[PDB]
Amino acid sequence: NQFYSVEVGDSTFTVLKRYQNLKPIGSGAQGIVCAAYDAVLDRNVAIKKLSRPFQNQTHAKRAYRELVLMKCVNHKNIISLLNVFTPQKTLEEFQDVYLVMELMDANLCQVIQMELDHERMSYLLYQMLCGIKHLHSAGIIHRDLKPSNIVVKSDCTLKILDFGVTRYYRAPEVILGMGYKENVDIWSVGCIMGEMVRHKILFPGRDYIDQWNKVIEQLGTPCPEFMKKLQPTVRNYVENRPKYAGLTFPKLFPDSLFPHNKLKASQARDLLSKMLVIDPAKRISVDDALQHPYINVWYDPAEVREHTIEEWKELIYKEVMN
Amino acid sequence: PKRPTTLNLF
Ligand SMILES: COC(=O)c1sccc1NC(=O)Cc1cccs1
Repeated sequence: NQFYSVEVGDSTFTVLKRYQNLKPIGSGAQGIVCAAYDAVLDRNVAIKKLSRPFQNQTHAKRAYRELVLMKCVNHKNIISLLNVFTPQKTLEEFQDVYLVMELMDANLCQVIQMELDHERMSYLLYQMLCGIKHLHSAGIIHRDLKPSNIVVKSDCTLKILDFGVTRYYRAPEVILGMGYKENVDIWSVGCIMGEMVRHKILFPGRDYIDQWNKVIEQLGTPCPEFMKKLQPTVRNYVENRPKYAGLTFPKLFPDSLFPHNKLKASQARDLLSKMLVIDPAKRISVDDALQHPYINVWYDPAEVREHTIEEWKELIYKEVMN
Repeated sequence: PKRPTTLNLF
């Protein structure tokens, strides 16, 4: 028997024996993630048991899709998949898929609250943008970047966890339900950078109504060319709000909050004013953000269908052995 | 340019 079972909450992880001392570090939709020691690599890893991958076609095609993308979108700033396996030894039996990934040291939640120099601030942002660029290259728009989704190591390396609650980092066009593009994820980057500087969630609130208010309170009402673009119902709420001018970037992010230092401060603020843009058509792109003076200092080119359940099991199993 | 190699997560 190559496998053993460990009970984790109301879940059992049946894992290869090389994975030892399993302990929970995550609990969220998709499910329990356990940290573990990998005896063969002499390294800590994270093990995720996919949730009910053969519950239905929808779950199956999404499992298969998750597998293929993790197996071939590799990059220094996306958490790498180290192994995948099943404890079941036939298709008849096949139920569970286990993903083994890199384990870093922490979330951004920690780091956001600590005060960081421009070097670290902007190097972290550079890595974020690079990881996001590779995702998009692979055709993956994240839509839910946030600090708990982004992980860091003690040598200032940064990776993005995966690809889709805290709704504070989600872009206005999601909030408003208007459809979205790649630079949906630039807003989130703006929110995380803003919070790194101010040390407080930029746009809190109970719900999306409260959310929007904080956005307009601080950034000002978007213009009519944004509103026209809204579905009529959402356009009628959004046009009845107070017509705020916005607090302006120098006052949302004064020199005071920062640690060249004045024209590193003002570069940071300029980058923030180009990401924290309500209108996606007027918001900076990943390529442009990477090209910004604040981030560009680190630039290194080297870094920048219908099937039955049975039929899906066949395809997924092929991927597990790969 | 020399990128940082430390981050005090501790
Ligand atoms: C819950 O799932 C995860 O947090 C995953 S999944 C692959 C890595 C990590 N976490 C890390 O690398 C570092 C950490 C973040 C939070 C605790 S430790």
